[PDB]
Amino acid sequence: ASKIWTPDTFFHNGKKSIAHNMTTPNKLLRLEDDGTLLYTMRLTISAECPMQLEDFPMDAHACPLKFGSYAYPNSEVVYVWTNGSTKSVVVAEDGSRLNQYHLMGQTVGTENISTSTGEYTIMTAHFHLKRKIGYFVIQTYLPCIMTVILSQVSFWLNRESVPARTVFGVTTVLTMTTLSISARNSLPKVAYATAMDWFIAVCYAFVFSALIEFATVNYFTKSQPASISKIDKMSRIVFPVLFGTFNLVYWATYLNR
Amino acid sequence: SIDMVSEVNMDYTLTMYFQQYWRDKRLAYSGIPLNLTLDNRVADQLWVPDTYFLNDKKSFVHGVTVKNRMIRLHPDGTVLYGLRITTTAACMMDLRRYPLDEQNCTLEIESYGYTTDDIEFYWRGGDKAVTGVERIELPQFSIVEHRLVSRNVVFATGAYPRLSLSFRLKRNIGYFILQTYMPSILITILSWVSFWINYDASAARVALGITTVLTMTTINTHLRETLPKIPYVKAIDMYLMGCFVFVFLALLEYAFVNYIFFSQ
Amino acid sequence: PGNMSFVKETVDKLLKGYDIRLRPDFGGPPVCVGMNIDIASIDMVSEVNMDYTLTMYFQQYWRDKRLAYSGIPLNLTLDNRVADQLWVPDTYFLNDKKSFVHGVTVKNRMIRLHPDGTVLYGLRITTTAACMMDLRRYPLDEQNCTLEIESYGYTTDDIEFYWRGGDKAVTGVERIELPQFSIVEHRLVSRNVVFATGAYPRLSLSFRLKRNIGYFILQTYMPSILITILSWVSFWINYDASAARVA
Amino acid sequence: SIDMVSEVNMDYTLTMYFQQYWRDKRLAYSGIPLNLTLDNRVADQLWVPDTYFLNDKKSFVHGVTVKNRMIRLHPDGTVLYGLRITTTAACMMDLRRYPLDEQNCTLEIESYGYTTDDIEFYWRGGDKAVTGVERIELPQFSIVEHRLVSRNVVFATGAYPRLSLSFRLKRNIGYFILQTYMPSILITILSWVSFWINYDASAARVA
Amino acid sequence: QVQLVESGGGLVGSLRLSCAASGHTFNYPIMGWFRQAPGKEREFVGAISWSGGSTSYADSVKDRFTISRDNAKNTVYLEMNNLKPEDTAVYYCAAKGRYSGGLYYPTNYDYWGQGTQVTV
Amino acid sequence: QVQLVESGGGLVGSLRLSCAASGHTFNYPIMGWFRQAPGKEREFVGAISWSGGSTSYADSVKDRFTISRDNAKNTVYLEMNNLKPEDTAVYYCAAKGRYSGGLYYPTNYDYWGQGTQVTV
Amino acid sequence: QVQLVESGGGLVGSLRLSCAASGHTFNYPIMGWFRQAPGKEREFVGAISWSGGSTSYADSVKDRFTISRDNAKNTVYLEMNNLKPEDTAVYYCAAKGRYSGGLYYPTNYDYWGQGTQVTV
Ligand SMILES: *[C@@H]1O[C@H](CO)[C@@H](O[C@@H]2O[C@H](CO)[C@@H](O[C@@H]3O[C@H](CO[C@H]4O[C@H](CO)[C@@H](O)[C@H](O[C@H]5O[C@H](CO)[C@@H](O)[C@H](O)[C@@H]5O)[C@@H]4O)[C@@H](O)[C@H](O[C@H]4O[C@H](CO)[C@@H](O)[C@H](O)[C@@H]4O)[C@@H]3O)[C@H](O)[C@H]2NC(C)=O)[C@H](O)[C@H]1NC(C)=O
Ligand SMILES: *[C@@H]1O[C@H](CO)[C@@H](O[C@@H]2O[C@H](CO)[C@@H](O[C@@H]3O[C@H](CO[C@H]4O[C@H](CO)[C@@H](O)[C@H](O[C@H]5O[C@H](CO)[C@@H](O)[C@H](O)[C@@H]5O)[C@@H]4O)[C@@H](O)[C@H](O[C@H]4O[C@H](CO)[C@@H](O)[C@H](O)[C@@H]4O)[C@@H]3O)[C@H](O)[C@H]2NC(C)=O)[C@H](O)[C@H]1NC(C)=O
Ligand SMILES: *[C@@H]1O[C@H](CO)[C@@H](O[C@@H]2O[C@H](CO)[C@@H](O[C@@H]3O[C@H](CO)[C@@H](O)[C@H](O)[C@@H]3O)[C@H](O)[C@H]2NC(C)=O)[C@H](O)[C@H]1NC(C)=O
Ligand SMILES: *[C@@H]1O[C@H](CO)[C@@H](O[C@@H]2O[C@H](CO)[C@@H](O[C@@H]3O[C@H](CO)[C@@H](O)[C@H](O)[C@@H]3O)[C@H](O)[C@H]2NC(C)=O)[C@H](O)[C@H]1NC(C)=O
Ligand SMILES: *[C@@H]1O[C@H](CO)[C@@H](O[C@@H]2O[C@H](CO)[C@@H](O[C@@H]3O[C@H](CO)[C@@H](O)[C@H](O)[C@@H]3O)[C@H](O)[C@H]2NC(C)=O)[C@H](O)[C@H]1NC(C)=O
Ligand SMILES: *[C@@H]1O[C@H](CO)[C@@H](O[C@@H]2O[C@H](CO)[C@@H](O)[C@H](O)[C@H]2NC(C)=O)[C@H](O)[C@H]1NC(C)=O
Repeated sequence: ASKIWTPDTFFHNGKKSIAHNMTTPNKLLRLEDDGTLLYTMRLTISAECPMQLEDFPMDAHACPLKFGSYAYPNSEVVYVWTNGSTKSVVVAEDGSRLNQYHLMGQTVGTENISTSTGEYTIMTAHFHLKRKIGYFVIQTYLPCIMTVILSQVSFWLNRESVPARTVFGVTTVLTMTTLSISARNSLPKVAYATAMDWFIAVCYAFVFSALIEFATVNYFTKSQPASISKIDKMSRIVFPVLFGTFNLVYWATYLNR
Repeated sequence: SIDMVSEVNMDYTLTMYFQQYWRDKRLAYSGIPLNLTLDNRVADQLWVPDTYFLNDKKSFVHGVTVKNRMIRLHPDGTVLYGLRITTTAACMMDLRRYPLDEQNCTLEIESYGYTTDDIEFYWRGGDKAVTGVERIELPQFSIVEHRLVSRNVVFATGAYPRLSLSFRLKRNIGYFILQTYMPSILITILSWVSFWINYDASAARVALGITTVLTMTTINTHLRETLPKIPYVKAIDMYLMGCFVFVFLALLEYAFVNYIFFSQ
Repeated sequence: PGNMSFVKETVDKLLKGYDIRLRPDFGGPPVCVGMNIDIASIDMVSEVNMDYTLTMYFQQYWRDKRLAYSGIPLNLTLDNRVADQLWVPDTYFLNDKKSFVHGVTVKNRMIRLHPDGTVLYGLRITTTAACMMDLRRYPLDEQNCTLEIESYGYTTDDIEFYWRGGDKAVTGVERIELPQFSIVEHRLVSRNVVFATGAYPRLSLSFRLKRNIGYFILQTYMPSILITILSWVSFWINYDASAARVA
Repeated sequence: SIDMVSEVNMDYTLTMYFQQYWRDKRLAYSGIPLNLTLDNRVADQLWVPDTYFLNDKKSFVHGVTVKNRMIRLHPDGTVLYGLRITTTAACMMDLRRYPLDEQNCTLEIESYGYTTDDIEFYWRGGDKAVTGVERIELPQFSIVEHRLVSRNVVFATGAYPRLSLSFRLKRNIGYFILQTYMPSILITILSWVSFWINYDASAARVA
Repeated sequence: QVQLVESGGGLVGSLRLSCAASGHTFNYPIMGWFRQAPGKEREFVGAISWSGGSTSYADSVKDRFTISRDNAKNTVYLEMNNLKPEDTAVYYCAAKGRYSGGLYYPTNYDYWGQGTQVTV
Repeated sequence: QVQLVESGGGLVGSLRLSCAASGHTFNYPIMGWFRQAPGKEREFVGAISWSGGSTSYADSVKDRFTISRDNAKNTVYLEMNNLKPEDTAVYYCAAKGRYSGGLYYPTNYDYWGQGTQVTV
Repeated sequence: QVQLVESGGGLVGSLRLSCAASGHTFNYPIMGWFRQAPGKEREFVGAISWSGGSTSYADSVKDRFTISRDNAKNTVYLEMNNLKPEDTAVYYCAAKGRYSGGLYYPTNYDYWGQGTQVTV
């Protein structure tokens, strides 16, 4: 292959790649009677994939793979899918090496582009991905829901048990703070709030409102002694109901989005 | 040796002496009774098989002093070609049983350029073709068995010979007993101290129960950073969620008794 | 029909007798190397490492009389191995920390000749470059740091650099996107620098970065404020409950 | 630049332009008054000294767009050879006075193959021979002083020429005040609040 | 940009000069002092670095002069001793960029002061 | 060093041989059994690895004999199931270094037991 | 500079030599002992590592002399035990840098002691 001419195909998205080189280069070269060449190689490609994270744990993406000639322009070298578009990119049935993503499929096409060194023809393949929500349910959502419910149980303790109510509120607020801190490790430093950020913020609001409820009842039991117990009796049902409706809206939203 | 096995990477690192053996009628020589052994640099002057590892992620031939290769010729022209290789190979793992799991990691050997019409692979000595399995010393796993296979694999460009080397790895549970399960049990037992504290010491009851719940949540969240974020419940996840249910009901219990005592 | 042999012998005639060692017009006036950069993307920008990683198409133009040809009207593109058979400038990035030319299938080089002897030489490069940051105002800061392009061996009397196309010489920078930062402005500068070994040409490419404040609001200020407000709840808890007030 | 000094690995990372001068009468030429600045690829066709760094943990010569080397031949046969090198070098540190310590890192330069009977090293320009010490941007340290050494060091295989460059570092105490001592002092101060809470509040004073 | 304002010139012995700086000084970490005697080319005198404190001098003024800085006031001070007539000249204060070349060559300095005179 | 002592010898059927090891066995992860008789070279029989449990057997005893271990007692056992007349030999217990060569070669074993004669 | 001093020399048998060090000895981790009889070259004797404790000897004194140290006192001691008439010489206590070459060559040692005498 070093003696023959071969196309200079390169991948536009490639951040870092390996042409496997173990036990002789992993390259295949066959030459037909009529001069047709067939030339094949094994590659590992780390490809730059842009993607939007507004729906972080419930998102779907299409990572591109773009490749074409590096030096030879549109008027010299052109690429064509060998067996037609649909039949030209084949995925191994056992090739799903994905942990948290499910590859929904792929679509392939072609483009012309214009560059400072002339026109070029690009082959394109987009792999459609949909994230599997199961991990984040047990890692973030159940902890948040359990914390929100764990704050509301303090409404069944008698109003005069100040230290107990105080420690419930404080500890649950700390739980939410640490959950918020840890959730940020799962993503790059995106400069906008994701869906899981909305959920964490709303659960935090419920937790902090549970603390504020105790603060209010403790204030009024001293300031104006009583009927103030109806605050407990109301919150004791209102908070569960409002959190439930919050969930019925949130999940109804992002499972249909 | 098998150097390390990683769930987060879904791979393992294997170091091996890899050898190949074939006739080349062009290299037959006469008048010399010896098996000629030559400097390894002859390897760049001879034809050698295009053998490669299909599931290899990253590998290299060792190169200290001089590249670790060997060629030994014999009068009839048979060539013995050997390499020392370190390879990091993919091994997708089913962790639903983790850490009580066992895994079938394999190395897939194949000829890249030549089809079955040009190359044939076979294990020299059959089942005795692979040795050194006795000197693998993984902390996490004990090798229950290893198995050798031979096949033809078909692609759009032709049918190619394959050889496969497999290991059955079964994990050692003692580490997890000492580090994870026993602390979870102890924290769960710590919850039951609540029922011995008098029911009017509300601050102590609440502090102990909420501390138990918080510690259990931290135990839950710490572990999953050490292993891939795979989207299903593992054995240890079910265990820890059950323990969470117990310690949570062990605080809903205090809520019940306090409500019955002070209010109803 | 006969063009193949004609162009083969043309190229052989060009290379036969060609000396790699000598720059164009050696001993004569300096060679003018015009440069273009097409920014592919800017990878992570790191405060902790005080650097940023950049990926780009990097192109250089110069004229070498030794490579002029007349029989073929084409702008002649040649296999990239020719670059090892030609003189090419020793441009290097003075502030880089770790960098490499891409080799996904073949090393990403480009050689295109023209009848008048002008050579177009292109590379695709990923480079990690030092980028010092004034953190006195972080996270409300804006940072300026550059890519420094210089010739390693030849002084200004042997090579001259210039931005080919003036302020239009760089592209892509107007389109890249970063999580933390947004490109406010980019400037192209050319000058020379003096050492004891002589005066050397330089081109400098600069980016000015404005930080996106949202992420730091989410990370830092929200929990700090809300822990602070949490403490004020003490002022409403009855002042006979020492346990709660202290806890 | 010195990119970083690390105690966890007892090393520092250094980048430099390394220059070498020697006379090779075989390369003397006449008829050209100019200095022949040849393409760096000539260096592979000439004899060059085997200089190496004793205490480097690893090093590499920058290579993008060309291997970063310089060759310049003077008519009398003098060769100027230089290349840009990034080295990670070992530096044992005495941490017994950690926040207020003063470390002494060095770079030791020696010929790998030729002994004193074949090669001699010297600093071209004496104490002027090293520059760029003014542009070290270390946050943790500051260059108090540097000075240069030359000596012959003897092994069983013979006596070898050696040069060494040394840096005396003084640590910037500012970071450790904010992130170890202010927390320590404040927590110690906060502990005395227990003496102001009333004695009967067992829960508060213990917590 | 960056602006330099000089002070301390005039007839002298020992003396001190001052050079305050304003603007985007973070991009110009080194400040250098130069001088130009009448009818002669500009000469290097010394330099100092922001936040580094390291200094270097022309061989003719080593141990005769000294240089120091105040990084909060954003000013640099140059001190002189054993003054004699060959040192008379209009002294300058200038700033160097982070990645510009060697110190001793004024071509590398982008911003310059007023050029205070000194006499004896 | 490592000391080996064996038991279970004498005239024979079915039988069990045992080997007790003491000392720095961690340097010697693999224990092997060898046998010899007059007029013949020393034969490899089988091997066991401390803490791994893996075994391999010579085809002459494959599916007849088995080797096992007790890591806490530091003992290695060879189950002489279904003996045959040709098995008459002195059986030696030996230790193999971690980086010695192949199993099947006695020269790779450093410390050797006293050996038990068996008669059949 | 690191400083060295010596004591204990004289006509002895068995005997003790004492050597004391001060300064930034962390730079010079290895100490050494040397000697020369009148009219002869300076012979190597032994060496000791600060905080490591490793030692090496010249075979002419192996198993007769031993070198020891005290980190707190910053002293190194050499046991002139089992003395022989061939040992009469002035003994020098010396220090060696981290990256200097072989231990057996005096040229690699920078700071030197007084050269106390021993006689028999
Ligand atoms: C890890 O996991 C991998 C993957 O699961 C395991 O690998 C498998 O190992 C088994 C052995 O345990 C392999 O089976 C053997 O394969 C060969 C080759 O068979 C192929 O080639 C034949 C020749 O062309 C062909 O006829 C075969 O097809 C016929 O037979 C199969 C039988 O399954 C049948 O399904 C077909 O319809 C055809 O009739 C096939 O293409 C073969 O030599 C072996 O045959 C032995 O066993 C059979 C049992 O019925 C017996 O009939 C024979 O007489 C003979 O004794 C045997 O089938 C299998 O190929 C491997 N699979 C893959 C994908 O690699 C591995 O074992 C695991 N390791 C560990 C340690 O757990
Ligand atoms: C990020 O940060 C970097 C570093 O701070 C910024 O880089 C700076 O960019 C500015 C432009 O925005 C540069 O200044 C320009 O430089 C050139 C070159 O000047 C040099 O070369 C000339 C010959 O080619 C020479 O004439 C110059 O000497 C004259 O000018 C100097 C400086 O004023 C003066 O002291 C002399 O006496 C001379 O008068 C000098 O050697 C220059 O062309 C630019 O315009 C000036 O000069 C021309 C004449 O040359 C004149 O017509 C114009 O009116 C104008 O006076 C201009 O000065 C600066 O050098 C860069 N700094 C460094 C260290 O390289 C970068 O801008 C920042 N980027 C962002 C995006 O924020
Ligand atoms: C992949 O494997 C190859 C082969 O083992 C590695 O070695 C490289 O092989 C080529 C020849 O195929 C060497 O070419 C050199 O070329 C010139 C003539 O052009 C000549 O001077 C030399 O004798 C030599 O043949 C090349 O030097 C060699 N490279 C190295 C670093 O040893 C190759 O490096 C492996 N990796 C990759 C990514 O290719
Ligand atoms: C050159 O190498 C070859 C091997 O490539 C050597 O030939 C081999 O020699 C051994 C003996 O040394 C033979 O082993 C015997 O084989 C049979 C089973 O086939 C068995 O009855 C015996 O127990 C014994 O093991 C072996 O068969 C023979 N051939 C092969 C393919 O291994 C040869 O001796 C070497 N020559 C020199 C001069 O070194
Ligand atoms: C081979 O490459 C050269 C590179 O210079 C090509 O030269 C091209 O020549 C044309 C005609 O002069 C230039 O057109 C420009 O167009 C605008 C008006 O549209 C005007 O502003 C300019 O005055 C100029 O004429 C063009 O810039 C120039 N370069 C390119 C990249 O097209 C030449 O055409 C090429 N030849 C072949 C056969 O491919
Ligand atoms: C990419 O560019 C090529 C340039 O050849 C285009 O091919 C031409 O397509 C038109 C119709 O759009 C035909 O009339 C021409 O005959 C084609 N030329 C050749 C040489 O084949 C091609 O259509 C472009 N493709 C896209 C997607 O823009």
